[PDB]
Amino acid sequence: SVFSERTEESSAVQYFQFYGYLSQQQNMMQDYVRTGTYQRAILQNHTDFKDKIVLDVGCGSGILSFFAAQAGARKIYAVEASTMAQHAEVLVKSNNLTDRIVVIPGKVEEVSLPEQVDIIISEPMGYMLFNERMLESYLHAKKYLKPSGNMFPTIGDVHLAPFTDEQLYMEQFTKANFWYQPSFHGVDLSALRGAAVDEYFRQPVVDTFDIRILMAKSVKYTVNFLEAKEGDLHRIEIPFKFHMLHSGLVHGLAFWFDVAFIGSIMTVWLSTAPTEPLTHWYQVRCLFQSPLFAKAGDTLSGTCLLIANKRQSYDISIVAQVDQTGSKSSNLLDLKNPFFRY
Amino acid sequence: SVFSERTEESSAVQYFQFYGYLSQQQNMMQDYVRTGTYQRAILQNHTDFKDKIVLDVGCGSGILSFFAAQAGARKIYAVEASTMAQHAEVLVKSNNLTDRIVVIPGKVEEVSLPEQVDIIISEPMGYMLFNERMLESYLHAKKYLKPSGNMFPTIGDVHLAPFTDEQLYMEQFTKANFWYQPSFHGVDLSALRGAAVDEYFRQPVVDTFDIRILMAKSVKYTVNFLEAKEGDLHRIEIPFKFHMLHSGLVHGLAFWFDVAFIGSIMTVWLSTAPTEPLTHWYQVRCLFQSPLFAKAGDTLSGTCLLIANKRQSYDISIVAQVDQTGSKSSNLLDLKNPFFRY
Ligand SMILES: N=C(N)NCCCCCN(CCCN)C[C@H]1O[C@@H](n2cnc3c(N)ncnc32)[C@H](O)[C@@H]1O
Ligand SMILES: N=C(N)NCCCCCN(CCCN)C[C@H]1O[C@@H](n2cnc3c(N)ncnc32)[C@H](O)[C@@H]1O
Repeated sequence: SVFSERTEESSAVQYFQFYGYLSQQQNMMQDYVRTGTYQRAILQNHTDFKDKIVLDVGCGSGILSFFAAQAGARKIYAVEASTMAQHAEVLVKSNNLTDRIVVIPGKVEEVSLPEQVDIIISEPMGYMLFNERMLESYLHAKKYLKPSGNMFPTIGDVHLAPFTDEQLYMEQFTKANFWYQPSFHGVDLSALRGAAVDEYFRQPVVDTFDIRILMAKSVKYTVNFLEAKEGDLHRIEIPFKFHMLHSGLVHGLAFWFDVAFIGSIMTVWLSTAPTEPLTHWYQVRCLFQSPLFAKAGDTLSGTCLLIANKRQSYDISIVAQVDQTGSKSSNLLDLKNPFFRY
Repeated sequence: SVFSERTEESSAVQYFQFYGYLSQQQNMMQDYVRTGTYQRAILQNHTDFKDKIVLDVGCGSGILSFFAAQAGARKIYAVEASTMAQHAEVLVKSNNLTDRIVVIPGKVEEVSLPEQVDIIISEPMGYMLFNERMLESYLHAKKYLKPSGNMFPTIGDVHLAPFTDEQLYMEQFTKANFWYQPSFHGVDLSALRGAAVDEYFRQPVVDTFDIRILMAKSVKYTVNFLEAKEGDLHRIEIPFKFHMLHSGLVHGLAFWFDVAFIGSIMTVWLSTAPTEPLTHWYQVRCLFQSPLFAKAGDTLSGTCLLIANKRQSYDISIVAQVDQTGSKSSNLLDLKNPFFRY
């Protein structure tokens, strides 16, 4: 299938084992901003669901399919590849919805549905939006979408902005500096210090922060899920030009995302911005191994390049320069091994 | 190989990726009790090393091989299957020991050594001693051991004791009772509550505790690494009869372990007992889903059965009874998915 061809079996097994736990479904359901905003998007756009056919891509416990049923959907196909599919079926029976929600075990790339659908719903967003490569399964599912069918969420906006955080930078350097020791119990570790620095600075930092660390207005990159094809997400090139509002050391770029559910009645936004209430996605920071000085009024420009790998994640390349001085930082990050600093 | 036949590829890939990070090698090296006790065991038994041939099974960064070199070993074969082997080779060159330490990339079950060795050194202990199934690779390596060669560690003792901890027990039902809601955003979750309770109680609890929670003197199960075969670890049956020193509710069994390095000059012990300073192994507790009342002077008897699985861990079965009342509890746990409560 398209899933098995893009994914190492090793990563798939670990991935679906992780989402098979009730504890993990619970952790996600308990994010009230997430769960409540999804419910509001669906119920306030009830005409997008009333008497319609729905596909729920990666239904987990089934929660979004239940929201679609509350809104009046005639039929909901709820596709789930983990062992969570069994638990979903139990809930569908106990809530007396066997006439309306049909659980289909397996990958959305591999199952068959009996008809085309009016609307696809999913929660495909990972850290930095793109982690887990679930957006590809979501877009793949458009093969089941009727012409003029909708998608919930409809669009996704990635936001980036430069930040200053000397304490964060020093924490990572202090950890890597372990490998500087010429006599760790009599052993010289120092030939590995560069490799250690590289490894620590490859880790995106998942945590929240005060907005005052941000040194310019964010730049926005938009993915339209109605129009994008799966293959568009193999290589994601995000150019940026920041106009610096404060003078200081730029220690890296901070990332967050918003999704919009563009319904017939209204548009509802789920935001993971640092100006908004906290979610279990937090925000994500990519540190530069050498920070860059910029004065207010300068321009920081470059590219964030995300390259999809077979471990259901991305190799990230970030190149940034201060245009007025030619000072450059080039960084590689490994989105599969984040540092959960919260 | 013997490794591939006993291990799902999915688990092996995750396992060796994890040990490929310098951060993880560092976390283990920074455990002073571990690193210092290994150094002391090797250096204070310098006659077991001076001019001898040594095999280091799963050398990681190479630290134990360097200790063998400090003690005078003539030749050390350092086997490592993760990408950490490359980092070890860099350290061997930078410490001018290429004439004495030979790094061999790969699994100890698949590589070739050019000669037999006098002594095998390793750190094969996981949570509850047996987690990760690395003891099997350690014993497998005895095919390279000269007759009357030594093993460092020489023996391993698993200790188990009944404990009382009402707050730990209650935390499981508090977490699972999330599912005992008739209208979580309009959805009746209650039919999954039993399954959630079962999942939480299947997790061994990795943390430490005050010794006052223990209700009887521990029972000891010993593996002699000079005599044991790999096959001995596929099924580990630990019978127990505890003579209760305190009255109360028994909520489960607590586990820890000791290893001894039995050298020609002295015996050195590395202990993870709750009476000793804390290590990164902590201790491990397996809860009973139904606790058992026992009075001081009663006998709590039964069996702990550890059954090796292909995810490099064990299925644990614990059956216990209070002999004076016939009250019974039977419990199943999955050592691959522990709860890190510290
Ligand atoms: N917090 C962080 N870090 N990230 C955010 C979590 C992102 C959503 C989690 N969950 C959403 C449940 C929403 N109700 C994804 C589910 O989608 C299933 N699934 C994944 N892929 C496929 C596929 N190709 N086919 C069929 N099912 C698939 C998984 O098994 C899993 O249950
Ligand atoms: N903290 C917690 N929780 N546990 C502690 C766990 C203790 C082990 C740490 N480390 C020892 C560090 C250096 N003394 C094990 C190494 O042995 C490698 N390795 C495993 N198996 C094999 C094999 N079959 N062949 C070849 N190499 C193998 C691993 O890649 C890993 O580097």
